Amino acid sequence: SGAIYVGNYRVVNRHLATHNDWANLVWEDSSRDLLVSSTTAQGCDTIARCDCQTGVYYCSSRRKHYPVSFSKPSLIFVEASEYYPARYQSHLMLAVGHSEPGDCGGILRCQHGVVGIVSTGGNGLVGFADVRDLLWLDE
Ligand SMILES: NC(=O)[C@H]1CCCN(C(=O)Cc2cc3c(cc2Br)OCO3)C1
Ligand SMILES: [Zn+2]
Repeated sequence: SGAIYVGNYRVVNRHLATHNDWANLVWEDSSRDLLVSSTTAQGCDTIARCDCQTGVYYCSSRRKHYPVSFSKPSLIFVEASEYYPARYQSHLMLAVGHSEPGDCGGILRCQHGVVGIVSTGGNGLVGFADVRDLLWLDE
């Protein structure tokens, strides 16, 4: 679990969005596993606007942060799960690192701010949904 709170927006994994997220929907994209909903309180986070490929993410299954080198946002095949059919997920960045079910929502940050959130995982792999292109989160 986990969310980014920026301005009057909350960014979550689309597959973990609550009834309240859908009732306050701003934007969602099943191909990116992202959903953004509106909030009344002002957020705590700031978003990176950069091309970093290294950073640090939070891994809830280890209660720890780990450094990572990750690929640029791209279209990557993701196997079927209870949440989605087998499909290509866009704007996904892969890295070598620990991940297990329950780790989605963990934040990836670089020196400039929040880069994205954990969205997928494999055997020694972790995938992050990028949010750096969503320029409207800031205004
Ligand atoms: N973005 C999606 O399509 C995700 C929907 C929820 C399911 N999903 C995953 O990847 C789950 C997952 C599977 C794992 C793992 C870590 C994670 Br996270 O390590 C070993 O096998 C895919
Ligand atoms: Zn950066």
